[PDB]
Amino acid sequence: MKRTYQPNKRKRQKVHGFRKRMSTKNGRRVLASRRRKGRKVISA
Amino acid sequence: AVPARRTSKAKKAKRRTHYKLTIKGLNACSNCGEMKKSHHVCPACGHYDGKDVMSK
Amino acid sequence: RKLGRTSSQRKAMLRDITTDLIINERIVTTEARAKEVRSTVEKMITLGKRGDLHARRQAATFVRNEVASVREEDESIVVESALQKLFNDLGPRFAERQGGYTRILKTEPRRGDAAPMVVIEFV
Amino acid sequence: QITSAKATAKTVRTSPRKARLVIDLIRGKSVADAISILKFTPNKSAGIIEKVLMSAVANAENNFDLDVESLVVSEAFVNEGPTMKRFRPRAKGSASPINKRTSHITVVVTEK
RNA sequence: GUAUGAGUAGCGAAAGACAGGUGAGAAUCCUGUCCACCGUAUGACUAAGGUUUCCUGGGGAAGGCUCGUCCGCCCAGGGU
RNA sequence: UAGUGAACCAGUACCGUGAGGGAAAGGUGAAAAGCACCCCGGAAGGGGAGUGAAAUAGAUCCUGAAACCGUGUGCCUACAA
RNA sequence: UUAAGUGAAUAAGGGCGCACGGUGGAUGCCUUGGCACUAGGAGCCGAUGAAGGACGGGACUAACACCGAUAUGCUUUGGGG
Ligand SMILES: [Zn+2]
Repeated sequence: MKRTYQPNKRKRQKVHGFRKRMSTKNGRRVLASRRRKGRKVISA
Repeated sequence: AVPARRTSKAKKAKRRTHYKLTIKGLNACSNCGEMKKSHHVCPACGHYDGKDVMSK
Repeated sequence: RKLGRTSSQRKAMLRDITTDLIINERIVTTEARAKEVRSTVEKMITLGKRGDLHARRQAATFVRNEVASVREEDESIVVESALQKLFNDLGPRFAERQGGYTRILKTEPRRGDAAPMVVIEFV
Repeated sequence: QITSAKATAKTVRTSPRKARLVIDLIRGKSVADAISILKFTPNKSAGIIEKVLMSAVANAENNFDLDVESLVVSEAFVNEGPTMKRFRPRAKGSASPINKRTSHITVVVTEK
């Protein structure tokens, strides 16, 4: 009966962070796609 | 099961003729003449059979 | 009888309420609890008339042990223990009375549950 | 020259079906008996129409009328106020709403 | 947006009773008494996780599956 | 309910770990002059007295339809498929 | 007086017509925002540190805007009363 969304603080930022969306050319697509809508939280 | 139809406005009211509130026996006191329940201690009077009962 | 709860819980209920009225002589409860307390209190004052060892050693059921009631000193702190009150006060009060040591009066329904409420006294 | 003072109480947090039960028992009677009638019914809608009649009596005294012993409850209403709306988590994932209702209550006290 | 079903089903495993408080109001808040339940845990300390819920004083429109003078709720200060 | 998704503190609240998806919400009066004071009630809420041309324009504030819920009354209704 | 026969009236509740209220915001009027274009300008910013942001600044400060330890702003040249 374990359910999914079992949080850490490390894993949120070493998967969905900032540096692992700056170290590609696809994380930059993600960031420059969110900046078009101009959402507040760019990434977690 | 499942109700087959909307019941109309008439059969709302034809049920509810036995959904009343009624009030039973209301005597009047001796020491105040105020309308209070039979066989019960008269609360504002504090008396029953002419005695300071509710005192403590 | 009147079932109110499970089996042993009625013994707990009536030892609770009938070791009261020995101490206070007024009680405010519901209707049906008052009728069971009628029967059990008047069965436990007729032991207060005898004064034997069987009067004591049948009062070991419906008497809570460590229960005090004090209007008392000479030069001391001396304590009646709510069974001593039966075998010293309520016996000689109704030494000449026959049965029927109680009154039940009908006051009001309770605000929370519309349960009608009731006063018990002795004399 | 006018009789028949008014008194209301708006958005009372009681359901409008249940409060029409009590107002069955008041329409057409004298004022001085209907208060005694209200004091023995054990309902939530009992201890509100008391306050409505007492404010209506105070209006008829301090504004217009005389003769408290000669007042008749002639009219009494129940209308529906606005409703709150909330939900409840019902089993197997879904949810079903819950209404919460309110009523407006008026009572008119003529003389005779 | 509003009906019908309908003032129906349900109110999410348990033991409470009395006296005295406070209060516009009390089964449901506070105090006392006895009774009862677990006790390799319904007791103690901590790692994550939550992010001010903690403490002090006030409040009752909404939340609390009823009530509520009470709260892990609201107002105002303050503690790491 | 149109016109950008958005006339209003909107890519906001909300939802999914994530890339992503995404709402609802305009109007008192010319002027706030937004009801001093009295009365019932713990308050909420109302009734007088006032402001205002108008308060059934009282802050959910222009006009205010329909379903739906009530009150009062002219006529009918307990041998009827 | 007896006998035969004929039989009205009332409503626990309900239906229709009228009249007055309550919830709810269609419709009438309005515009603080959009849509599609016209004519002209302009068609790059950046290691002298960019676009986009985090944190802070007011007497009180939760938010928006403006600003940046010289922080709700400083110097100079023209306008204006
Ligand atoms: Zn009396």
